[PDB]
Amino acid sequence: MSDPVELLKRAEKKGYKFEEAADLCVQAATIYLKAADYQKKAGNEDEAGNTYVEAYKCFKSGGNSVNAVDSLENAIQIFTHRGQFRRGANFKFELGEILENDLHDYAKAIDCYELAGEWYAQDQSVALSNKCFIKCADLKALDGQYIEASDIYSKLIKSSMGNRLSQWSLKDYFLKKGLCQLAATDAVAAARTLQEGQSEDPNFADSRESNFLKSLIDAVNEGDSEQLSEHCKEFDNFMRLDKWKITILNKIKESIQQQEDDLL
Amino acid sequence: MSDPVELLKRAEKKGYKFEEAADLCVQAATIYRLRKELNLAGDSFLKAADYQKKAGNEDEAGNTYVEAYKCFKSGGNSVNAVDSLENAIQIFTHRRGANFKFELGEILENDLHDYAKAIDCYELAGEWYAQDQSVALSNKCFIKCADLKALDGQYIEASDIYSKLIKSSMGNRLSQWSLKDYFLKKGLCQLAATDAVAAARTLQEGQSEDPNFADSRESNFLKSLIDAVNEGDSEQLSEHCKEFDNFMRLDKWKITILNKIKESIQQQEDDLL
Amino acid sequence: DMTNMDTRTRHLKVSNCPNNSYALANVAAVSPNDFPNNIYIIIDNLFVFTTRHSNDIPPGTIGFNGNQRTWGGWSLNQDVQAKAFDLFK
Repeated sequence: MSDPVELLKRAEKKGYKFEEAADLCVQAATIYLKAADYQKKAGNEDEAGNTYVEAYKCFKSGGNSVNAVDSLENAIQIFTHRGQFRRGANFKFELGEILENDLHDYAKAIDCYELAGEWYAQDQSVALSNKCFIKCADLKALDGQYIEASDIYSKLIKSSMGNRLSQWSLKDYFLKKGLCQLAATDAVAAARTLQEGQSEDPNFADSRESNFLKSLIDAVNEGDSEQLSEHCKEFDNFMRLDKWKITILNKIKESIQQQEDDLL
Repeated sequence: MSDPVELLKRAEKKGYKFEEAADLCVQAATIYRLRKELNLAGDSFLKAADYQKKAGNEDEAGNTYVEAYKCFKSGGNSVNAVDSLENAIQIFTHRRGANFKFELGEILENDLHDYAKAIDCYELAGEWYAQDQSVALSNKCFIKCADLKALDGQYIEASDIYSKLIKSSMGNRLSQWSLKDYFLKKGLCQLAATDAVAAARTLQEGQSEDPNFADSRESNFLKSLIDAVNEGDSEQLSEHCKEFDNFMRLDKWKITILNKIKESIQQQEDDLL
Repeated sequence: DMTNMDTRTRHLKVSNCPNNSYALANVAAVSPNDFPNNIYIIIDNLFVFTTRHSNDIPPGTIGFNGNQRTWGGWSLNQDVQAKAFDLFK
């Protein structure tokens, strides 16, 4: 097998010339970004994007999250510039996943998820956009942006309404939205959301999630933090809570404590 | 990025010449799509598709029309989306038509509320799907067509389509429940047409042919409705409807059918005088 | 002496009490530019409180404690109407 270092040196020396250098770089790399840069210099943007996807692929595999993020960014830019917003959205969702899990850059992950959902909506792919918006709303609520998360949940509710397939999602959506509105101390908005969900979706009206949301609204109205804790334990006993709900209700309880501090 | 307006002007000036004009229009339109100006992008795909038709590349014209439909629908322009789907359907049929006809019927039913055209589209899509031996897609199209037809006052035709659905779904383990509902719906349509005897015949056929339907709650509900219409007890029909709702929630289609049936009992009461 | 005082209505924001001592005194803490010292002021024509000069509360804002808000059902940053009060009349 040829020495990859010698191939890279030959590619650099030659860097039609760009195409040959890119081919040499691809050979050396296969033996093991430069090839994609050379392809861009050659005008073959699609090949550059594919090579960037390959760079992202191996960087993610090598544990190099930063270079993987960079490769995804160049690939996304190339694809978007060529009208392939589908590819851009897929790789933006992957980039947001990388940011959220590997680098913990939650703001950039939120931006990536929002953008991916918007482009998916522009492609009429309701379910992928719905997934991206779920991720975006989850991160936004965890990030202190309760109002925006509730708005995204409203968008999810509107998009999933009338679909027999997303029922369960709706059942949760309403709840989550209300929880966010309750994290923002807007109990009236939470009550409005509960009423809208009860009147619009018969499944949600009789769902345990609706009763739990009503109980939480009542507890915040009476300012009984212990009652809220009891309701949370009762809800956990039948349907396990997730870390998102834990955080929202913890901030809500701390808001009751802040109200108690404000009470003095 | 090139100015899409200049590209469109160049395409118009050139409009091999048609192919070049279509490529220029496609470029300008992708730029528009990149700017989220979906309606202008759809218009530019439409111009490119027209030029492709003039060039003899009908398949490319159909693909471009599909893109026009996509971006018009994303842009909220239902009429231009309908037009684009129509040209694409014509191109494909002359050479997909059923898929896009089903989408067109959906657009007509939800966005434009043109229920007759939606019924026609669904019927045609189901027929072509049947010609392709795709039983399930034809069955879905026929469900939509029968639902709209029954809601449109055409109870006999809806019942006929339900009979077709029953015949196509008989013997398939995957569609059992569908059959269970089909029979019911058919009977309901026959009862909306004041044809209580036909509803009884449908119930008997369903009971004898499909063991699952015989013991199903739908069969008992249909029998109860038939008995209520036979005795002319509208209140008994209402009680049966509430009992049926209590265990299996009714849908708006059934609501309308039974409302017309109750109003028909009231009309019979008017004829009683 | 309550004989002379500006009775003009003012719209004031409900804000957190400046500290625990002011809440204990149960006296509406106001700036010198807001109202004179040691006079009775009514709020919403229902809630009467004694004013005390406080330099920590800027003019145009009224401080309340939790019990007063519970009595009036008020949230933070809510706008309330304040006027001079004369119980004797």
